[PDB]
Amino acid sequence: GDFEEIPEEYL
Amino acid sequence: ADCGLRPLFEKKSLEDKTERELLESYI
Amino acid sequence: IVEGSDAEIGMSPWQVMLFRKSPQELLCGASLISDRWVLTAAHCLLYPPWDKNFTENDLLVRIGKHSRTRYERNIEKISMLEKIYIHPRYNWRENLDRDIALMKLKKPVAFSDYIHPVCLPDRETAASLLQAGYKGRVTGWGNLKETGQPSVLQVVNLPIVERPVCKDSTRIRITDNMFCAGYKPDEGKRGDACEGDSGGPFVMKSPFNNRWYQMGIVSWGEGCDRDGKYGFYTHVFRLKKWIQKVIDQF
Ligand SMILES: CCCN(C[C@@H]1CCOC1)C(=O)c1cc(OC)c2oc(NCc3cccc(Cl)c3)nc2c1
Ligand SMILES: *[C@H]1O[C@H](CO)[C@@H](O)[C@H](O)[C@H]1NC(C)=O
Repeated sequence: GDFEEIPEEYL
Repeated sequence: ADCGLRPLFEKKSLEDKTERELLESYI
Repeated sequence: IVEGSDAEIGMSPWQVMLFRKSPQELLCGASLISDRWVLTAAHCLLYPPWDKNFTENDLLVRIGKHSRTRYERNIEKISMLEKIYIHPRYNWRENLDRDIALMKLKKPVAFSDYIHPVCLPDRETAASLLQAGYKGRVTGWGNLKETGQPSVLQVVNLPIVERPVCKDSTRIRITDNMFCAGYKPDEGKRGDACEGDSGGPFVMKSPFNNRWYQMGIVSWGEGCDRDGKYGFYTHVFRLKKWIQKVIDQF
């Protein structure tokens, strides 16, 4: 979708 | 203690563009 | 938010985005009430008619944001949830009575220029501010129209409406735990929350102590920004005994 990836330390 | 005082507004005594609209409604 | 305007930078530093994982999307708004607690609408997390039932690990809280879709490096803070608490008397079957939930964060968030908690009203705050005609402010990244999506956080100021007019605008049973807000058809001015804004804050700035208080939580509306309809908001003060009880216990 429209969302910029977040640093995957949050994931 | 500091709740509801915005760093970029109340804390520096700056007002945002529409807060006066709310104040004017508070009779 | 329908018929609002772009927020200024730092205008709503208690604004929280609830962000879903897989699939990456806006879940709801929310608000920061301390370094460890976030407030939202229960139906954001649990709503059986729409098969919504999010657990702690399904979502993230994003605090200090302005742009909807960007990862706002060095500005936003992303937090994981430790525990969700839904009001035990949340009425999802009928009318979204007590539409309120708390979320405790795994780790306290650092305050900054962009991240700062909102106050919760006490009984005197409610009695003085929660009056027909008095305006509060609603913010969120929800849809711009009922039937697209904003680039940045949107803001609208809306007047509280008399309880009989609220009641006469809907076939839903409205309780003392709800209030409604928005302009009447002949007031000319427009504005409402919309899909994606639920859970966000309805705030007022007390003219007595010049602080912002979260008086309501964005709950529900019959569509968005329709003539003769209003938005319904959880009455935060009426639910404050529950809020305190939860924070004090956990
Ligand atoms: C209580 C069931 C309400 N309902 C049924 C009645 C019967 C006829 O239609 C209304 C809904 O369809 C419904 C349910 C919701 O959550 C379960 C909603 O959430 C929102 N949020 C977006 C919004 C938009 C305008 C203002 C605010 Cl304050 C918030 N709108 C929702 C609408
Ligand atoms: C998920 O958990 C909640 C707990 O309140 C329950 O109400 C809901 O129906 C559950 N959903 C499913 C699909 O099992």
